[PDB]
Amino acid sequence: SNRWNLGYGIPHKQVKLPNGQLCKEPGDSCSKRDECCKADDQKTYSSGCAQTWSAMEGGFVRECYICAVESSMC
Repeated sequence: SNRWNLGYGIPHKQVKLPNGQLCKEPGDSCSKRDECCKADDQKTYSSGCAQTWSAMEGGFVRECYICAVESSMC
């Protein structure tokens, strides 16, 4: 589960949410899918925060991820 998997390397643009809190980072636990922001090229890369078996955390937790929609290889 390298950082690349969460598209962390990819350059993203941070922004303030209407909820009052800031967007969620890739790899870190989130509160809701809506918390997950979009990448610079959301049109090509799909962003989202869903539960994922974490060996370190020891429990299903929603972690942000960013990958290419057309580029399945990603």
